[PDB]
Amino acid sequence: TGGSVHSSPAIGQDGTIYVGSNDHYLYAINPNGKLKWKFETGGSVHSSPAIGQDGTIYVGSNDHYLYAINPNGKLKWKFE
Amino acid sequence: TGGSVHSSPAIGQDGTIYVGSNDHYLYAINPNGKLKWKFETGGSVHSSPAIGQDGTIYVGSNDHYLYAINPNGKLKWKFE
Amino acid sequence: TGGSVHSSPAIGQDGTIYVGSNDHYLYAINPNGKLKWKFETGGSVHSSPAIGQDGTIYVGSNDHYLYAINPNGKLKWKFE
Amino acid sequence: TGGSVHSSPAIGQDGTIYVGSNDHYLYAINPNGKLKWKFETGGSVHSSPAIGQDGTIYVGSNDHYLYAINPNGKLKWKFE
Ligand SMILES: [Cu+2]
Ligand SMILES: [Cu+2]
Ligand SMILES: [Cu+2]
Ligand SMILES: [Cu+2]
Ligand SMILES: [Cu+2]
Ligand SMILES: [Cu+2]
Ligand SMILES: [Cu+2]
Ligand SMILES: [Cu+2]
Repeated sequence: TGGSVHSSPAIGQDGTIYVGSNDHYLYAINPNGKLKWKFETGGSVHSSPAIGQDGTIYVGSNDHYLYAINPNGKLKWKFE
Repeated sequence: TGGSVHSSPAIGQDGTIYVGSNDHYLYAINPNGKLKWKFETGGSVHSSPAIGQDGTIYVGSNDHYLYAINPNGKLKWKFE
Repeated sequence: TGGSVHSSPAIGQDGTIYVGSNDHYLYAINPNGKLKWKFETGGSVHSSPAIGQDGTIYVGSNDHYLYAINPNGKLKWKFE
Repeated sequence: TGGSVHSSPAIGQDGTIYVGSNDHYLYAINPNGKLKWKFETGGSVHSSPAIGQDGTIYVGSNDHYLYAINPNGKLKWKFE
């Protein structure tokens, strides 16, 4: 990514790999190694993502928020 | 939250999202993004919560304790 | 414990909670909050434990080793 | 390993234990404590590995990449 990957990856049901980066983004990578999407938070994503029953991806950020991202990379909500 | 979310979220059986914050609290957030409760420890919650078979939430804190929280946010025990 | 709990807990099949501490120990805590045992490594246990199919607990340490502990707290092996 | 093990281990279906090290390698250790292989990245492996449905091991590195390693230790891809 653009910075250290301290975050630990999570794997979705279709094999998508989600991981944060110190570059501030949450990455969704296809199992073939090509980017599916990236979502920008306001600070390093050290937190490791979790996947809910409906596929929502949750991850914290050093920007103080817990993010809930939809599987298509669009923000569901953020909690401060 | 009030500080960086380094902690990695855990998801309960009803979809509740639990995560620590450097603001010293463990947060329980409803799947709609509204706060269910927060529990205050005495230091940053870098540790990532785990959920036991009965729903108890366990998480460490920089205050030296491992906390066991009930699903309703009331302390079960803390271990130093 | 004796220092910050940065490690993230793991839960065994009988509900035992395993977590590292910056005090250098891996802790096994009974679901009632009483200590089952502690195992001493040579440096902070920031790593979060994993539990194998036979119940062995694996965790890293800042002492450079990956530890394999038996469920009774006796060392199985360490790898440097 | 050659440096602190901050990474948290993952366990494969055959019991292999995967963990990163600040020495820059991802380690695959057999359940008997003998090395199965190690894979070198370009910086500390603080990230904790995840295992996909086909056994691929994914882990981040402070070198900015998310790595996808095959179960035999050969690189599948890396994503920057
Ligand atoms: Cu860098
Ligand atoms: Cu930044
Ligand atoms: Cu801040
Ligand atoms: Cu503080
Ligand atoms: Cu202290
Ligand atoms: Cu020390
Ligand atoms: Cu060292
Ligand atoms: Cu280095």
